[PDB]
Amino acid sequence: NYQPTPEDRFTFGLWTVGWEGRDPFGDATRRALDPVESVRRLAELGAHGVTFHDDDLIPFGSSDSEREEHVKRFRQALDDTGMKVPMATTNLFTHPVFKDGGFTANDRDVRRYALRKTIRNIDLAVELGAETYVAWGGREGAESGGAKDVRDALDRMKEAFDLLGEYVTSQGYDIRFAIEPKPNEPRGDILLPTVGHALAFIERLERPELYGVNPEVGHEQMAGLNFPHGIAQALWAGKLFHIDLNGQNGIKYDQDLRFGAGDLRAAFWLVDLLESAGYSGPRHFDFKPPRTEDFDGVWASAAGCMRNYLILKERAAAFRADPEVQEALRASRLDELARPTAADGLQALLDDRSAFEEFDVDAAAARGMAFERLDQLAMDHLLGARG
Amino acid sequence: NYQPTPEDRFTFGLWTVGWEGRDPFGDATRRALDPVESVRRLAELGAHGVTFHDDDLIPFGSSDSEREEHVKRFRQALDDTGMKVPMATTNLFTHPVFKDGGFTANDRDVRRYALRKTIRNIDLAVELGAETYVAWGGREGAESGGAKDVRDALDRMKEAFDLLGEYVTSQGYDIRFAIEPKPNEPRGDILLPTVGHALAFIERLERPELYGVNPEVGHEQMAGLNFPHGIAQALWAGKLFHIDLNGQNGIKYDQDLRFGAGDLRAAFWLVDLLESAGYSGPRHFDFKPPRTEDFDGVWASAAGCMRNYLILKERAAAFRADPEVQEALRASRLDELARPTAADGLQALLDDRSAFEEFDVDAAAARGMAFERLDQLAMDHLLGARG
Amino acid sequence: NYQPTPEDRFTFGLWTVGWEGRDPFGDATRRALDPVESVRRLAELGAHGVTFHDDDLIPFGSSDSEREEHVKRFRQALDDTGMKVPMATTNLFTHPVFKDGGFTANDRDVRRYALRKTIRNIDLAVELGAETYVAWGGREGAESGGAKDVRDALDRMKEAFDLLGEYVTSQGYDIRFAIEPKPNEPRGDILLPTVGHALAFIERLERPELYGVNPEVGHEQMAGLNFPHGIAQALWAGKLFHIDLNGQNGIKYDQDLRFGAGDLRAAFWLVDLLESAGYSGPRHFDFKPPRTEDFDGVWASAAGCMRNYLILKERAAAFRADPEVQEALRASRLDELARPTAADGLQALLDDRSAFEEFDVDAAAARGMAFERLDQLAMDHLLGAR
Amino acid sequence: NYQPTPEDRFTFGLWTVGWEGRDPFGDATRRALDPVESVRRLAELGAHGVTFHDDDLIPFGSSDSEREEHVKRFRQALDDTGMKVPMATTNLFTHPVFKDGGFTANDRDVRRYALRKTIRNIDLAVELGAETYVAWGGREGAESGGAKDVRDALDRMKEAFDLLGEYVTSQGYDIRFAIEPKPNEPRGDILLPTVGHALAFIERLERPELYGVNPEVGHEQMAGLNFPHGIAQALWAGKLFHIDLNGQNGIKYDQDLRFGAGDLRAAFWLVDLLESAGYSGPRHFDFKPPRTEDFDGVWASAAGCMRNYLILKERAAAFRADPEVQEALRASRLDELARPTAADGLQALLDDRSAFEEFDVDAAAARGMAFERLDQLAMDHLLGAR
Ligand SMILES: C[C@H](O)C[C@](C)(O)CO
Ligand SMILES: C[C@H](O)C[C@](C)(O)CO
Ligand SMILES: C[C@H](O)C[C@](C)(O)CO
Ligand SMILES: C[C@H](O)C[C@](C)(O)CO
Ligand SMILES: [Mg+2]
Ligand SMILES: [Mg+2]
Ligand SMILES: [Mg+2]
Ligand SMILES: [Mg+2]
Ligand SMILES: [Mn+2]
Ligand SMILES: [Mn+2]
Ligand SMILES: [Mn+2]
Ligand SMILES: [Mn+2]
Repeated sequence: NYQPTPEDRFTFGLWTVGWEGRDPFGDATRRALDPVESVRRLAELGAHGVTFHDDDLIPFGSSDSEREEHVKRFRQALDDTGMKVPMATTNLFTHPVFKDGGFTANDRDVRRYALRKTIRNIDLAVELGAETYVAWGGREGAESGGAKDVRDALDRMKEAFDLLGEYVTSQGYDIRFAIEPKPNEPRGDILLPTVGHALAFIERLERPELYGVNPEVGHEQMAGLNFPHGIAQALWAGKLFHIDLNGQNGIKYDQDLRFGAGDLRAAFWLVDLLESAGYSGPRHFDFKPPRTEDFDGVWASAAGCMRNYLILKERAAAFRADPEVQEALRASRLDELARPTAADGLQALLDDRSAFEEFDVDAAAARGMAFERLDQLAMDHLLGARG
Repeated sequence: NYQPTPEDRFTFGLWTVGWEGRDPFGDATRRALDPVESVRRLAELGAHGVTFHDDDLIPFGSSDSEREEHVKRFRQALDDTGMKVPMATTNLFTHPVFKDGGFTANDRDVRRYALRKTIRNIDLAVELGAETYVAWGGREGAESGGAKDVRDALDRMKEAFDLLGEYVTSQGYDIRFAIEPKPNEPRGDILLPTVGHALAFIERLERPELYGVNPEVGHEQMAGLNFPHGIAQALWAGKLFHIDLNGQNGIKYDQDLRFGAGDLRAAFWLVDLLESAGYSGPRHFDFKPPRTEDFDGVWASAAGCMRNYLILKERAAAFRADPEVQEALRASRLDELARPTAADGLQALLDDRSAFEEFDVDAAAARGMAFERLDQLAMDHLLGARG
Repeated sequence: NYQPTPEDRFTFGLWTVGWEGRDPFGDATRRALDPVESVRRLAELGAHGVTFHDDDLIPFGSSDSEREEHVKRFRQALDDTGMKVPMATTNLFTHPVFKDGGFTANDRDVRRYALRKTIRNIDLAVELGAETYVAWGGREGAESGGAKDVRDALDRMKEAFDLLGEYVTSQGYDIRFAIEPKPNEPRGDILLPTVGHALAFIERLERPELYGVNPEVGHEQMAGLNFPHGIAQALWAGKLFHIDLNGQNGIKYDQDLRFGAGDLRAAFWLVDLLESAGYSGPRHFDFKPPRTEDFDGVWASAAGCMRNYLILKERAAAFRADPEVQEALRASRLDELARPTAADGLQALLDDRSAFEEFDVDAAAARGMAFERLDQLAMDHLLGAR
Repeated sequence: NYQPTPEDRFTFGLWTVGWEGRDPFGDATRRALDPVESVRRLAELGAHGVTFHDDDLIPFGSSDSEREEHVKRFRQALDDTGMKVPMATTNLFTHPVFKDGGFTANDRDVRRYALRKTIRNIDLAVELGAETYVAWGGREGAESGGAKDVRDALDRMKEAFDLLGEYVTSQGYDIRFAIEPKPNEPRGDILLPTVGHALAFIERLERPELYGVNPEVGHEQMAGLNFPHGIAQALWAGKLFHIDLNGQNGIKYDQDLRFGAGDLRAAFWLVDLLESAGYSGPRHFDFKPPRTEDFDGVWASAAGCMRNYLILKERAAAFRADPEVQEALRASRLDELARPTAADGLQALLDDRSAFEEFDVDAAAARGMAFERLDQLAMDHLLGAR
């Protein structure tokens, strides 16, 4: 079964199911979708809401009159279907003015325009009920070493995020920001390329509590990193404000496959961690239905995102509730991992002969970890051989 | 010429030139070196000092009597040659007791022993004059998802670093810690896999000012990331306490080539940034002379590390001092990148019609960045076609 | 129940369950195993046989008398258990003499010794019944550009494989060779780094029919490549002589995880292709039980390799037999892919206005491929969610 | 001064300096260039010639009258400047009809159209004097495992290349084909992903001598492979028909940086190998001036490609001519690598006690290779630091 409903909090970008299929080497294979169509179709499939870039909802350069009608129609569709808009973002990467960045463009006039375009869309985002405002600095970075002084560009990035935090708190809005890391593409190398670099950058903003991360499965996998481990560090920091779900087959161009495709075992341990941690934000998909597909295949792929989340939710829950797994976690000492190392304190540790002078290093080294039996019980659960 | 002298602050790990050549698939190809030999040979080549793991200087399991003689001989060599010991570290990865980690081992008795082994070596490090104490958590991580709860392991890592900061401040030592990230190898995935993840982890320690990073060229390149950009963010954070220099050819096993080998253009922009920022710490090489070499080739490779740093220092300096490069940096707007975006403040930006309502996005987009001519002047300087 | 039996032809290298857990950053975590114990324990788990490098079965530098004892004990355990030895290989990578290669070492004396050590073990391999003799040139390659002139090295490599073909045919043996590609590690770059470059090199040997490939999951994945695609080109060339199963998580050091770990979807498409094509060789695991494990963990990981192959075999067979999948395969034109483009010939195609002058490119471009529905049926089958 | 002249045989694709800067995340940043302007500007920089896909020179869907005008203007600019057209290719990847491939599309009608569109441009390529016709199967492959049965697809791919060989021989043309490998992008996995798998596939064509490879720096590097090693195996097979020069920084999207950017040491070892082996084909750049640039930046990046090749040519020739390097090459036994292992034959090697029974493995293992000194001489030559 695995039938989604709005309570599962699945959301999708308008640009996701609306991707026309223009790639590096090829023209569009589908016509543009009206956002009304996307909202209604996604609600029929069991989604909870949608998200948008400014330019997905209001064509760039629209008159105020055109802007009003575009927003009216979108809000009309949301109201007719019950869909929500939990997150919004700004396109600071499609227009050629952003070819060397928005907030870190070397041209100061471009950096000022990037912030004005962002602030205008924050007002709309709050009007539509969004709780999170994402920034993906896809054009911040370089192809060559002389072109961007990174410490200057970090100073300009912090300037822009601190001005946006001044604007949201000056207006009394509750919305918070989430930076979405990516390590490369479309620039040779992008600034804040991973969850760890964005977590560290936030600690240098004037009010760090206003900013978190929106990690994307494929973008951490573009650097060969373990996405569940990155999401564990973002949870430990208290900064998982939103998350973007898709698939990726290793280290290559950003594929944005539907969720569950790409690294299926990493998607299992991701859903295991989100549900064990009680993550209560949107389960947001940032995926591209491949350009081989027509519109029926667009909707099939969006459906598959949700389906695979629900299947993996079932299996991770069954693994953690299985008493033989809980016995194997004890044999692997996962319960000792969760106990403090030295709640007795420093002096007690220094005085504890069991910790050094009388520690039998050979007996401790002979103890197996029993990790392989634990992981085969995990595999059995993912494949439904256990329940 | 490019002849190093002690004032260039080049240092080497005892384990570097002392690597016997045992790899995943092969036996040692060289005999072990006595540390005395390594100190004297490196001083003949122009080094400033050496660094050590506890177990490189004192064989594991040594009696106190053996320990005293090993340290006496080492200090004797340092005193005879003028070499210094700026950094030390603990081996928490070779002995089988550390097969599931030191500070984050699931066995709590192992975590306590890891801290006792570390503290004993901090005392020796300070006796020998070290200013930085590095921790490379090579065994912290996992090969499978059930084996390590990452938020529990981060809690145990923070516990251990905060106990070590209690010990150093309780003893009145000036030494500071530097975490050396690596994304994988020998574990499937290692915790704090990049400079950004370690920078973010330090902000959650009780006294973040006691801890920085020791980034290694090849380990950021193992994740496909831009090492100069990572070092720029560590400088911007005020956390470049030490740095490890080597070469790596892309995304593969840790090669530890001599510095300048692997990605030569990244080593040029690395030395450009270290010298432009005024980095005043050790230029430390963590490299393995390939196992094809005999001892003559060990010393040739160590010499090459220093030589290549000095050549690239020359070329980066010449690039930045060349007036045609300085004119090209202006044509590329590197000087506008260094000016605040909106020192006038938020309200002035919102009221500035030149930033949105009257911004000519098409004229700004038509302006070329002139990056390719700048980067070809950089290439000409690296290859000595310009001066 | 997914219980393996010898009929499933699962085999293991002595070096896999016998890995003592020494890595470049750490000492052994397990004692060495007697090959007789490995043979008995693997037979109890359902395996079909074992494979070996010469130096796994006979310690390097053994006397002839010691050699005969080691072999006699091993053959007695094979006989007692019914286990077979389908494949053998030479260790041309542990001993420091091979630090710059065996067959491509720059020292000519070392190239000659590498061939002598291999021919000695081919004799033993045939005495133990092996059908395939693998070569893994893990020390063939370089860390630096001037160290190895690759055209010269490939001449040397072809000379070595041609001599070995001369030896096996001179002796009347039926054994055939299989080259196992790896892109890097332990050398910076290894020669013949993928199944493609090994297949291309075999076509330049004097008798290409004596040589195939032994592709390993993890090694193609270390170059980011699609392992099922490379095994499809090996099968298409008629060169899949043997296969080496394990798991790897992307582009990094060679992990040698148990089969089914690492890229689980690629493991499912590999088993689908092996059973659809009727591959009849050994299903050989080249894996390392992680060094975190004790001996009970070693046998659990070995059991896991076989269990995972049998689960994935069930799931791929259910996918291909499901009528709704067969309908989706037609909807995606997988049956048109299998029809010749132009059996009518060149002139007929040139004269066919339907292929150019009157071809409606827009109508054909509007046709969806329906690959996502197909793939979600495959995911539902893999996860038992139909 | 490193000033290129037409004698250096540097060529550029019309699509390289003419790239308008549209990427998957962004709109064009430059206007389209008239191919006549490109030919005149490249000749002013010292280039030898240009190359083209059919749809670069003639807009897709042009009338015969428009086609003849586009070609006539182009030929007049070639004539005025002295520029040549050594190579041409077909675009079987932009138009949405090719979304699942050209020669391996699951739709048979699309496979037939792909061959018609290619044969039409082979005619034009020969009229413009091309010697090599490249195929880049950038849409041949898949995102998912059930979408493409790779054995079937390779049968289709062989059928297409055999028909094209039939056409060129039927017409008496001297033009030869070169397959350009790429591992991924725009498809999840592309068939024939490296020089190895393209060389292996050509051996299964009906007349392998008509086909070689056109390896591209960046594409092998997208699989982490050593580009000079792959070009050495292409030369060893006698199949380096053409080469495509650019730069790439590791395993990521295809960057197509100017030549000399990306992996500069591998660029030096590539130029060393091309000039040592006497490669005599075009030195063709397949690069994109980054979209940050205006038209002056486009011509600076094109000039840079040629400048970098000429600097690296100087440096590699100085390395190989330096007596101290030649001495270091001997110290590392590069001259023994070039001597046959066993010209004496199999029986002589079996009877040679120096190769086994009396070989002193420890003495030989103690011999350093001296590769680091060698490599530091190469670095000092590359950087002009001797
Ligand atoms: C929100 C962000 O802009 C969405 C993109 C474009 O898909 C980047 O992942
Ligand atoms: C200091 C650290 O332990 C040194 C290693 C082992 O080379 C890791 O890079
Ligand atoms: C047969 C080959 O030697 C086995 C290894 C050592 O595992 C490499 O794959
Ligand atoms: C000839 C080939 O089509 C050129 C491309 C498009 O740049 C791919 O490398
Ligand atoms: Mg995203
Ligand atoms: Mg290091
Ligand atoms: Mg193997
Ligand atoms: Mg190309
Ligand atoms: Mn993405
Ligand atoms: Mn390293
Ligand atoms: Mn392997
Ligand atoms: Mn390319």
